[PDB]
Amino acid sequence: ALSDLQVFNDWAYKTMSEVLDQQVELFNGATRGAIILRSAGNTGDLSEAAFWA
Amino acid sequence: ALSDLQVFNDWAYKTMSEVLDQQVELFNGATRGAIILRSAGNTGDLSEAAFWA
Repeated sequence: ALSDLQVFNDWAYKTMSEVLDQQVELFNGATRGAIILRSAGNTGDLSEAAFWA
Repeated sequence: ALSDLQVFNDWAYKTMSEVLDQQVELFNGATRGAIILRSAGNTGDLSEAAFWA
Protein backbone atom coordinates (compact mmCIF):
# COMPACT_ATOMS: atom_id res chain seq x y z
CA ALA A 1 0.00 0.00 0.00
CA LEU A 2 1.05 3.70 0.26
CA SER A 3 2.59 2.86 3.68
CA ASP A 4 4.59 -0.01 2.05
CA LEU A 5 5.77 2.30 -0.80
CA GLN A 6 8.44 4.89 0.17
CA VAL A 7 6.63 8.29 -0.04
CA PHE A 8 9.22 10.87 -1.21
CA ASN A 9 7.96 14.39 -0.30
CA ASP A 10 8.61 17.31 -2.72
CA TRP A 11 11.21 19.99 -1.75
CA ALA A 12 13.13 22.95 -3.26
CA TYR A 13 15.37 25.97 -2.44
CA LYS A 14 13.83 29.31 -3.55
CA THR A 15 16.96 31.04 -2.08
CA MET A 16 14.88 34.19 -1.30
CA SER A 17 16.43 36.55 1.31
CA GLU A 18 13.57 37.95 3.48
CA VAL A 19 13.98 41.76 3.18
CA LEU A 20 12.95 44.78 5.34
CA ASP A 21 9.16 45.32 5.77
CA GLN A 22 9.28 48.88 7.25
CA GLN A 23 8.82 51.71 4.68
CA VAL A 24 12.17 53.62 4.77
CA GLU A 25 12.01 55.54 1.43
CA LEU A 26 11.57 58.96 3.15
CA PHE A 27 14.53 61.03 1.82
CA ASN A 28 14.83 64.24 -0.29
CA GLY A 29 11.99 64.08 -2.89
CA ALA A 30 10.03 61.57 -0.75
CA THR A 31 9.86 64.29 1.98
CA ARG A 32 10.21 67.14 -0.60
CA GLY A 33 13.57 68.07 1.02
CA ALA A 34 12.42 67.69 4.66
CA ILE A 35 14.90 64.78 5.15
CA ILE A 36 17.90 65.94 3.04
CA LEU A 37 20.12 62.84 2.52
CA ARG A 38 23.53 63.66 0.95
CA SER A 39 26.99 61.98 0.85
CA ALA A 40 29.28 64.71 2.28
CA GLY A 41 32.51 63.59 4.04
CA ASN A 42 33.54 65.39 7.28
CA THR A 43 36.41 64.89 9.80
CA GLY A 44 36.04 64.64 13.61
CA ASP A 45 33.03 63.29 15.57
CA LEU A 46 31.07 66.58 15.20
CA SER A 47 30.44 69.43 12.67
CA GLU A 48 29.70 73.06 13.73
CA ALA A 49 28.72 76.36 12.02
CA ALA A 50 28.70 79.71 13.91
CA PHE A 51 26.21 82.35 12.60
CA TRP A 52 25.23 85.85 13.87
CA ALA A 53 22.25 85.91 16.29
CA ALA B 1 43.12 52.92 18.15
CA LEU B 2 40.94 56.05 17.57
CA SER B 3 41.57 56.89 21.28
CA ASP B 4 45.31 57.22 20.41
CA LEU B 5 44.41 59.46 17.41
CA GLN B 6 43.24 63.10 17.89
CA VAL B 7 39.90 64.36 16.42
CA PHE B 8 39.54 68.09 15.55
CA ASN B 9 35.82 67.80 14.65
CA ASP B 10 34.58 70.40 12.12
CA TRP B 11 33.55 74.08 12.48
CA ALA B 12 32.65 77.04 10.21
CA TYR B 13 31.90 80.80 10.40
CA LYS B 14 28.86 81.13 8.07
CA THR B 15 27.93 84.25 10.15
CA MET B 16 24.36 83.93 8.76
CA SER B 17 22.60 86.99 10.29
CA GLU B 18 19.28 85.88 11.86
CA VAL B 19 16.74 88.54 10.73
CA LEU B 20 13.12 89.53 11.63
CA ASP B 21 10.70 86.53 11.55
CA GLN B 22 7.40 88.52 11.45
CA GLN B 23 5.91 89.21 7.96
CA VAL B 24 5.98 93.05 7.60
CA GLU B 25 5.84 93.30 3.76
CA LEU B 26 2.31 94.86 3.90
CA PHE B 27 2.65 98.15 1.94
CA ASN B 28 0.90 99.54 -1.19
CA GLY B 29 0.03 96.59 -3.50
CA ALA B 30 0.62 94.08 -0.66
CA THR B 31 -2.43 95.58 1.15
CA ARG B 32 -4.10 96.72 -2.14
CA GLY B 33 -3.13 100.32 -1.22
CA ALA B 34 -4.76 99.99 2.24
CA ILE B 35 -1.38 100.44 4.02
CA ILE B 36 1.04 102.54 1.89
CA LEU B 37 4.71 103.47 2.52
CA ARG B 38 5.87 106.87 1.15
CA SER B 39 9.67 107.41 0.89
CA ALA B 40 9.07 111.21 1.02
CA GLY B 41 8.03 112.81 4.36
CA ASN B 42 7.02 116.25 5.71
CA THR B 43 8.67 118.85 8.03
CA GLY B 44 7.45 119.74 11.57
CA ASP B 45 6.38 117.34 14.36
CA LEU B 46 2.84 117.82 12.94
CA SER B 47 1.35 117.99 9.39
CA GLU B 48 -2.12 119.67 9.36
CA ALA B 49 -4.25 120.06 6.17
CA ALA B 50 -7.43 122.24 6.06
CA PHE B 51 -10.04 120.76 3.64
CA TRP B 52 -13.62 122.02 2.94
CA ALA B 53 -16.53 120.24 4.69
